[PDB]
Amino acid sequence: TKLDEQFEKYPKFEINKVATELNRIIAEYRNNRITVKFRPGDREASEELAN
Amino acid sequence: AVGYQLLLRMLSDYSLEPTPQVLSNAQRSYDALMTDTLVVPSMRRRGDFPVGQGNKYDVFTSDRYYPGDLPLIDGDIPNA
Repeated sequence: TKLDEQFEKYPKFEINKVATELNRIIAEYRNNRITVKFRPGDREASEELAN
Repeated sequence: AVGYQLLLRMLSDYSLEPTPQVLSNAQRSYDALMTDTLVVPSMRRRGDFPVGQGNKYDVFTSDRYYPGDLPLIDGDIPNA
């Protein structure tokens, strides 16, 4: 506001409290990573193919 | 209203004294005058007050908050 012919601004404080759960989820993922796995079939030589 | 106010402000010239009935009439007329010219400013919002997420704002329209005054920036006069 003008506030006697100036433009002093409103104070705007931040207390971030919503990132804790997101960091928890990210840590949960990075603790147990996953990767594509190929499973064999009912054949005589499918195990070598999967390997 | 105007006549009674003028009478009140001018009666002292002839050295008399107003009577309570005339005073009451003047007050009533002045009240009737003042009733017709009210203001009721109806104060606005603040300016940093967030607007709800239910109003469905957009990026290029801004209005994440109620509109307010905005600073003036000049690069020639070092006010800072």
